[PDB]
Amino acid sequence: GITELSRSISVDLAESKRLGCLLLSSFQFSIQKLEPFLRDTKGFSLESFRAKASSLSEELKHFADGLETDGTLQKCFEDSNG
Amino acid sequence: GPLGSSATPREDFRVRCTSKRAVTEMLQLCGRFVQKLGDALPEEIREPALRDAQWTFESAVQENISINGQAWQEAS
Repeated sequence: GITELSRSISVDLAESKRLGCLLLSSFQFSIQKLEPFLRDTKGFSLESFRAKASSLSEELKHFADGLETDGTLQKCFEDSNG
Repeated sequence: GPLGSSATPREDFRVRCTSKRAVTEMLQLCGRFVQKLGDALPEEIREPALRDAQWTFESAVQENISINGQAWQEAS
């Protein structure tokens, strides 16, 4: 069901890269479940929502690249704890 | 090299994570992009829709990772 998201991300990729991909797929997933409940009331066109949502998806992809190089994503795979 | 049996091909496609807290902090950072959707949302449904979108976003990530081979809700 919802586990299709990680099943659809190549396992030939490093696991930290797969986490970055999973972040974007989850963002797009939550977009797509919200969109059918939006209608063209004045001041809020679905066209403008898709423009804002797709613009944010590309900013998120850049943001995740930054988290991949500054070590933040890598912390999800480290343990020096009990 | 030849010693031992070989591992069977991968069957668990969830991202194999080790730190539940680090994932939570990553989700907090990415949560800012969900909030930015509120601009395009109408005031009528904005607040409940953003809570719903945030929870859907965090659920999709959490259900697609393992914490030390365990499910998210059963790990620490």
